[PDB]
Amino acid sequence: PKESDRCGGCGKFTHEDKKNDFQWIGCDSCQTWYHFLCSGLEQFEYYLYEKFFCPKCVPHTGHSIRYKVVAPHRYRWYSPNEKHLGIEVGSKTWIEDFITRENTVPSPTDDEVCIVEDGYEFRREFEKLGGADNWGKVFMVKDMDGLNMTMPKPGFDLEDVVKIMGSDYEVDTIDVYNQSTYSMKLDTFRKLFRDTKNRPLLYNFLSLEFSDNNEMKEIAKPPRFVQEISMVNRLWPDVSGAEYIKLLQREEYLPEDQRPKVEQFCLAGMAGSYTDFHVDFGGSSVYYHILKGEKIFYIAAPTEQNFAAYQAHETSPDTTTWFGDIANGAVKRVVIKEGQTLLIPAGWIHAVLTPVDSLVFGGNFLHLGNLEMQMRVYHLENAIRKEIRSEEKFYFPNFELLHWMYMRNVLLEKITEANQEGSDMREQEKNIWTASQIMKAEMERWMDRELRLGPEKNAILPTDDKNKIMISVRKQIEIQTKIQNAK
Amino acid sequence: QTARKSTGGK
Amino acid sequence: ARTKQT
Ligand SMILES: O=C(O)CNC(=O)C(=O)O
Ligand SMILES: [Fe+2]
Ligand SMILES: [Zn+2]
Ligand SMILES: [Zn+2]
Repeated sequence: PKESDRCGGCGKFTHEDKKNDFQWIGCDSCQTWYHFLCSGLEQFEYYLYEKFFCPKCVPHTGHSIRYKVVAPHRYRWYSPNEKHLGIEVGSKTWIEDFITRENTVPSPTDDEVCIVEDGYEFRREFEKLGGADNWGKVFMVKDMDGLNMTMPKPGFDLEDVVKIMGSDYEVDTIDVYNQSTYSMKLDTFRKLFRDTKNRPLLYNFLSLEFSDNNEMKEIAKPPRFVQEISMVNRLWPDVSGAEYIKLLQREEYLPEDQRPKVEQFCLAGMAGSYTDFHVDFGGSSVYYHILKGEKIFYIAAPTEQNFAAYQAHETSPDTTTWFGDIANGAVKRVVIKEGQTLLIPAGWIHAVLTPVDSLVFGGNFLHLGNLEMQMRVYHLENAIRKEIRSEEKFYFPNFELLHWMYMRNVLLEKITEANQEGSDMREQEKNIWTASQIMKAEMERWMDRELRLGPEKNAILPTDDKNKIMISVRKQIEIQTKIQNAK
Repeated sequence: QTARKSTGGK
Repeated sequence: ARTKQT
């Protein structure tokens, strides 16, 4: 074809394909083109450099020259055409100023957050309120003792992470001032993190999930109470031996690549980092333990008034208004220090500031006690997703499939068994019963939608299998009611 | 913009 | 930087 269009390289015309896409970058010195994945750059650098300046030139051309900071109050901090526009939440200018008025945001009430000294008190207060089934307030636990939450011994830091995970492990990382996400080698982040004096840009990753790393997955685990209620954990039990065999023998096995991986995250952020208001995907609950550093959460209860304000905030193109300034005083401030743990139920809207370099272990999960609220957040996400175009990776992996499997593999069996004896589930399983109805009703809406306009992309559950599950669900449900009407 | 927890499922 | 997509 044309030699000048050859990478690079690579020395090739069409790249094999993290994902190079179909993208090239050109050397401002030697003028030869490079596939992005062949340029030696990482995704986080793609937009940074005004001049580049490939490896075949750096020893005799110098390092790439990055754009000069022209508009520190804009995500596009490098664009002179935006100099005159408004301060964007949370650009460098925005965060800088927010840090100074920050502590004026009111503290939460006792009904919003409950602070406890240790895991034993948490347990007591958790049970007073009705436990996980009736879990509505956030808890801060100062000392983790009694939580049964496996964590690293301090002295553990970023260095240990990169050693365990791998220097070339790529993690989706937030460019804080640009308010965007890019891949970045763990070793690159560590270099940048290590340099505490020279930080032209701040970085914060939330999304290093290590549940598939045989070493890390043993070092930081969710509290026991989280493991006991996790729907994902119930469906993909990390069991062995005969238990696993029984698993396969019932059609209860689910592929590892279908497992939502969100329950074991490592988060590391630079001081000055800000993450803006959001509800965790799928309306999942969150555990959040500070190994090192400090975090300030700004939180708002999952009420309809708040949900309406949030939905509007998320669908408006406006970029200059802090959600707290329009939430009618719903935003409360809570500080979490080294060693302390936050436990957040479904639906809580929250932003977070990182006053100090930090290292956090956290995780997301779904549970039956928050089923309604999880569906409610799901409707919220879908409503927002109609207006704005986002990426599927920022939403809960395989949300619907997870429920099809939970209904099939868990609830169906429980209802069937009760039906086959006595047996009014309201006695020793009121919770299981009410969840079944709630989940069923939601899934009836999904079914009708799939019929009205067809299935989504390829896989994973054929429409026919869904209809067969629903038929079986309706049957056992109708039977159990008859038993409840009789008794 | 796009600064939010990220997976890829799967 | 100057880039392109194919
Ligand atoms: O760590 C912060 O910057 C953001 N993290 C979250 O909001 C979370 O873990 O639910
Ligand atoms: Fe969050
Ligand atoms: Zn190439
Ligand atoms: Zn060159």
